[PDB]
Amino acid sequence: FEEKAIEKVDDLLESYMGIRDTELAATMVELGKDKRNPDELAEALDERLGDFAFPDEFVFDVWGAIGDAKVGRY
Amino acid sequence: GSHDLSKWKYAELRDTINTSCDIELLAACREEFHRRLKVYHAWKSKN
Repeated sequence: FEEKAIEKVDDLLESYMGIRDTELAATMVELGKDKRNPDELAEALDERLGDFAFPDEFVFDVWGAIGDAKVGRY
Repeated sequence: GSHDLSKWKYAELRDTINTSCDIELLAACREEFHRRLKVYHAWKSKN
């Protein structure tokens, strides 16, 4: 699960910020893996990584991406 | 500009930077592009 999730997310990082970080991306996978909707994910991202000002579409794609990992969509 | 430039993708920013001739939009994108790296700097040095 988690390894493929981090990739999908880290790619979403690069496409947002221009940089890449398998750690920061993994923080986010871990944060929202066990949530129930993109808002719960958003609330947790806001806790630590608040200053990024991550847009809704980003928080959607990460919700989407992590979802795809539990399914096997890779 | 009175754009919400936090919605933009990194591609988006870099592209309008070396395409647009709108000086206001330019400085605005150049600033956003900066912000995100500045914020990433602050996160890196802590963890």
